[PDB]
Amino acid sequence: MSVLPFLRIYAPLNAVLAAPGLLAVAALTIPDMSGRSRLALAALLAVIWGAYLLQLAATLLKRRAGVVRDRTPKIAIDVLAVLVPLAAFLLDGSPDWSLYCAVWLLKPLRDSTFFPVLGRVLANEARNLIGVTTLFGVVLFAVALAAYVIERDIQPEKFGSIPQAMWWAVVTLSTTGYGDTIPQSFAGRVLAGAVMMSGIGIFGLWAGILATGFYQEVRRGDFVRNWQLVAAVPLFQKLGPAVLVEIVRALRARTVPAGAVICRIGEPGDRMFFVVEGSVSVATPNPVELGPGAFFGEMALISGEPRSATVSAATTVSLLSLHSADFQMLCSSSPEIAEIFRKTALERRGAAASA
Amino acid sequence: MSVLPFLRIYAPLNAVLAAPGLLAVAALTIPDMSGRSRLALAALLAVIWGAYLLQLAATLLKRRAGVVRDRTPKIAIDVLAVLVPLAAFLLDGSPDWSLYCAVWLLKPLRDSTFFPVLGRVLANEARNLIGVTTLFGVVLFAVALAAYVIERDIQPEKFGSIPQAMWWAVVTLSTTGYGDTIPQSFAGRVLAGAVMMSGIGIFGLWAGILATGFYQEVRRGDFVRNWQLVAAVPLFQKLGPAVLVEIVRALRARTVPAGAVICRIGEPGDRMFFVVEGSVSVATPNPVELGPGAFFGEMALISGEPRSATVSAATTVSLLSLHSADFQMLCSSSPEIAEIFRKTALERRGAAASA
Amino acid sequence: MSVLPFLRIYAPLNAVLAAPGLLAVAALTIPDMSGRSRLALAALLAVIWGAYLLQLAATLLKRRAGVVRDRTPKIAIDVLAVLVPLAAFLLDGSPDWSLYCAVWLLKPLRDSTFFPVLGRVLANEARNLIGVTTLFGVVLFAVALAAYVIERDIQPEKFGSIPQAMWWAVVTLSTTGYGDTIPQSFAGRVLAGAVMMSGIGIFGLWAGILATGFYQEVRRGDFVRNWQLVAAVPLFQKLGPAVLVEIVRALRARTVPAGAVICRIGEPGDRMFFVVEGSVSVATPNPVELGPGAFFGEMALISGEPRSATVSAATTVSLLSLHSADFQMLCSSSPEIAEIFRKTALERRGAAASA
Amino acid sequence: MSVLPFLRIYAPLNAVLAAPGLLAVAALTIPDMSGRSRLALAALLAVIWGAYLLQLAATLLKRRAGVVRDRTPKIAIDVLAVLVPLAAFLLDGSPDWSLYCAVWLLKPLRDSTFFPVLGRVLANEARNLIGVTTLFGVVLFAVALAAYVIERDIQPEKFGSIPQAMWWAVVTLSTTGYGDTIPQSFAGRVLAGAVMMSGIGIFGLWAGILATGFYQEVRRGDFVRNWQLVAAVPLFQKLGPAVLVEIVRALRARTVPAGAVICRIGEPGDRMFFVVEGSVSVATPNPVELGPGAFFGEMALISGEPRSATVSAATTVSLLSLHSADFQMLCSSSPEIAEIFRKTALERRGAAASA
Ligand SMILES: [K+]
Ligand SMILES: [K+]
Repeated sequence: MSVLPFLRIYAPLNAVLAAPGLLAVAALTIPDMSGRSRLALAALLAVIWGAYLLQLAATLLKRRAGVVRDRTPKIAIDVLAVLVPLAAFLLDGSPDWSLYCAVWLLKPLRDSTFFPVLGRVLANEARNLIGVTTLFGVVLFAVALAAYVIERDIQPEKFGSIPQAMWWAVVTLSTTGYGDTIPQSFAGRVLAGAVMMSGIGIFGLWAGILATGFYQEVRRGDFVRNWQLVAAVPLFQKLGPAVLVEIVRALRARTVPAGAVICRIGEPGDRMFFVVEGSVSVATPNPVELGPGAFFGEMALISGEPRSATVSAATTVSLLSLHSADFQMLCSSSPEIAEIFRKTALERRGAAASA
Repeated sequence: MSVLPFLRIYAPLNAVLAAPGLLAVAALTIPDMSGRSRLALAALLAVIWGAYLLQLAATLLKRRAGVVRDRTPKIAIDVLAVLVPLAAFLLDGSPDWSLYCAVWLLKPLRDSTFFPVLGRVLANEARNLIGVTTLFGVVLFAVALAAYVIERDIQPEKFGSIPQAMWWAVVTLSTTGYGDTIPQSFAGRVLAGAVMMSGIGIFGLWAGILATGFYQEVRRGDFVRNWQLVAAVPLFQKLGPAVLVEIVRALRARTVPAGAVICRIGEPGDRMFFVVEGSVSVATPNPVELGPGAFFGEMALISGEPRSATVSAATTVSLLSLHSADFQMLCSSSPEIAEIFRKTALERRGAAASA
Repeated sequence: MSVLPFLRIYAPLNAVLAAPGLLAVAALTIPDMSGRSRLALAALLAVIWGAYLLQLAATLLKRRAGVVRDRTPKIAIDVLAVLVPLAAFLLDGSPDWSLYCAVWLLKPLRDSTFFPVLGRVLANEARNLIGVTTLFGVVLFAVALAAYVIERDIQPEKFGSIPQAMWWAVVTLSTTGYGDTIPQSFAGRVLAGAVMMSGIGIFGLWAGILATGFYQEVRRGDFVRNWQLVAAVPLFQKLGPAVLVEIVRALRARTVPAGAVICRIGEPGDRMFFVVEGSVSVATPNPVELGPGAFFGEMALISGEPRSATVSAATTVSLLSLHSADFQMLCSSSPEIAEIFRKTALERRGAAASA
Repeated sequence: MSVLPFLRIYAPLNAVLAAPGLLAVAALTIPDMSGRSRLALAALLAVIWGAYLLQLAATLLKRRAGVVRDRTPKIAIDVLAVLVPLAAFLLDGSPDWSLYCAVWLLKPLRDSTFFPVLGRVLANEARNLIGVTTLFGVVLFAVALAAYVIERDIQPEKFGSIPQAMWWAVVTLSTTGYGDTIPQSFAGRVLAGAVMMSGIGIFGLWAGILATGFYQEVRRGDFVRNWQLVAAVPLFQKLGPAVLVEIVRALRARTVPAGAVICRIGEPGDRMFFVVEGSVSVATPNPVELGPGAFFGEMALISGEPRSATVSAATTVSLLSLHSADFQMLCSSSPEIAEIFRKTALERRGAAASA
């Protein structure tokens, strides 16, 4: 609710082309298809093949910033990105070579920031997952077995064995209800009362495990990335030790691209920003283009008024952002700093129009 | 648990008539229907057409408070509210013109406060959504493909292709279990063990993303709306800087209409209110009708007793509300303020009966 | 994890008999049933009828504590508890009179504490529910309509109309997958990708609304009930103002019945209790039976050792309970109090064996 | 995200063999099976039978640490682990004796730490569960009955009775959608709009109850286990009373085995550890092998740089772990301690290479 995410977060074309490329598959997977578009898209693999391959050697030029780096992750796919299709071309003479389009599926995951964020936490809490995962199977066969006791007589063809019922168990447990094979008697139908009760409580916990400390990491992502952009601010030599931890939870940093809008004039003022790198377009008679290490919004927040200028992204600005309460928190936190922002709330009244 | 929401929050008839109006459709959508009610409700569109159209020009009289405003949202539908039916009337000579009742569906969303509250946060966290949304498709085709490996032999008609299985994937993943086409062999049935495990963990996170910071905004909605109604209180010149942030999290403001009940006598006392605008009906021999900027409940909360008066909404009062703990928090926070509320806990003992 | 809930929380037989009573119904609901047990359980209604009716007049003796009370809730069912069966007996001459066993279903809800706890919060946040509830219908017909566009041609019998598709919508949206009627074409199957994505995000929020502030009330239930049992403690004249709010979040009060066990000797010490009313059985050579207003566990918690005595519930004791951390929090909070609990950690070493 | 869990948390073979053992069952459960593997795995039961039985007497040698212990839980299964198969061998002459493989299912739960963690909390909050559990049945039959009103006429074979509809209720309520028997008329289809609305709100709460305070226990598990490993640190005589509670929430302790990696050189520095028992392999020219009661990472965290040494687990080290923010919190908390870690950030610059 408090950030301007822009400049094509889904940026690199190395990520983009997996999407159209994998859609190239399915037309091959269909009988009664004409040969025209059949191979027309077979070329398109050669495009992305050639394309990453065009990118590839530029990547293998790893003399860029070659001091200390760990690029086994980023490189691990680029290698097989072009090898597996190639060997797939020959040894699999039949068209099924295309079935090695399971390969590009990591290329999104190659430069997927937020995916290492995933795997980071699983190596702290999977202790729980396993204890639940076993317990999932505990309750699985504890319950899956109870049906073999019964309907083997009159449902051999469906419940004539154990894993036939283990199948129904997870489908009965995992919120699903396929609806191919269901009991007929009373007592087996009694038991389902506890099952959904169970699995919705189990995944009541288990899926809860994920977002539980995941959110900590994501709420932590807003700090580890953002104890940076702190000393750049010429004002933050005086902030107390315990002051920052209180604040940086809410502060997020994102970038705007050149030419974009930042805050349009007249809209209801509801946030202020901290600039640390780039330049803006403060729409005034004398445009007050503040460069790295600035801020704006106090004019509207102390007043509770609409915007005083159509600030637009003159350049690619690495931004921060902030709403009132947390700035009211700051204004409440120290009278030492509200002095200058009071002055700034008067300086920028004349300095917006003047130089 | 701590608020009196009244005075028709679902107030404007501009919102109301979409509901009965869209129910006008379906009778047209049915064969063997008599022409009587067929067109009788076709009039009802002309009503709401004429009705908003009656409202319309009053809205187009936007000389009301015409200083600085941003009404592209509110106006954007009112325009098409009457145009699309009109052009639909002619060019679509067949009755299908009624199928442009997809149009009024924004009219609720026109004056839907709490909907801009929705779209506000999606422009901060959709960074996550996309990284998950891709990852959803990662795990989709990563898994959806695994079945084409197998049942193409004996299920051409069901699993003779890829998207036929991508269909089963999300239905298998998204908690659903339609139950049209399911495997027959072992290994494909092995794989589903990880799928519900996955999708319930995925949406274990993904849907968790929404309420996660949504609640922050909603918990923030109780402040941005409510740093107002603060200076109006003649007592709050002394409240410390850090004091307010602690408090306003719990305080919500709502309005009661005239004639309604506020707190009935004899009921178990469990909350106190802050009045800031309007008037009440304090049921005493001399009704102590306190106007803008007052409060009541301390008589019962310090004592832990039932109500001392049937306070009823004499007028449309913009209210606040508060339970003990957070007032006990206040009584615990400063002895300076408990002095006067101690006195008030004696003044209103005589002043309730007297003038 | 920190409480001894005992003494039959599901206590009153006024609640108990709805369960066996409503099971009396179904045998009537079955053809080819013998008349023996048919009416044998028809008597059992007359039992519970007579039983509550036996209880009834004792309840109508409301001269007990008749000072100021609000018993429209508790009485509202007792009235109809016996009237509706009675009038049902005559005017419904056929056996269907039994179908007015929808009546007792409130009798559990009569003395269901934790149910007013439910309805309390819905009158603060249903503002959200409605805005979502409309939005549910927004997304309902926004999406439900999209299918009538398509399969009316080849699925008249299933998708020949709108509400026929509104049916499929919520079943498609609400996590269900019945599996009676599903599309055949591509584009309609494209759309479901957003639906489960939607409804799991919608109820990603909407059901989240409930537990969100519900938990606040339940976490608040541990205070409003428990600012009581505070002044009874002869030690708590010195606790700071801000000290209590920190503590009472964790403290829960429950009751143990006479004869029960409280803490068995030798088990790993992990909690301490505060007694405020009743008496115990501290298993020592001289049983140190401490009455109202006492505590125990510090002997094991400061030491981190097993139990020093088999404390058993000599009487019906209204208890409290506490784990270390929050007592370590207290020991960390003030050196003034750890003095006496240090002494108590030596007094009860000799005083447990001696008198 | 902040811990190195290693050394085979799923360690004891007493837990391991339930998994392969119970898979021994199903081949017996299948007709047209050859006798070869039929009994070949019947031996494998005799293995695990003999195996635990081999383990058994060693366990019955409970003279190890025989001072004060509570091993009714751990022993309770070991007894029946070998008895039930044995009596099952004889009295059940037919092969169905194998159906007493419901017995080993507790052996995982025998030494399942994190399972007593489960049952601990259910004895504090099941107050809620019951009030909801009744309420589940309230809403069950309140709604399940509504259908018998209607389709008994034209669906005797499906809705000719009450529990036939109670079946459809939970399946309709519990997110499932089996899809065997569904209404045909309008009004019964109207009602489902509230059902999924209900059950997703009900389990919106009910399953929420579990993770709610479960997480408290699990978040508490990181303290009760970890007020230990505190006094061992020779530096923590000066930490303030309120300081520790702030910290130990994040700190988790786990063990690494000998030979493993701890932090590899060159990787991005993102955490620091506290050693309290064992020894390491700090990869330097003079390996600075610090034994019980040490730490490392400050060199990278104050600098924000990659790793300064390939620390590898020389021995089985009981570890702690910590990220910056919470150490920045510590560096922010007291200047008294940053002095020595400043010095340590210079001592280990020379002392890493030197001795
Ligand atoms: K389902
Ligand atoms: K189904």
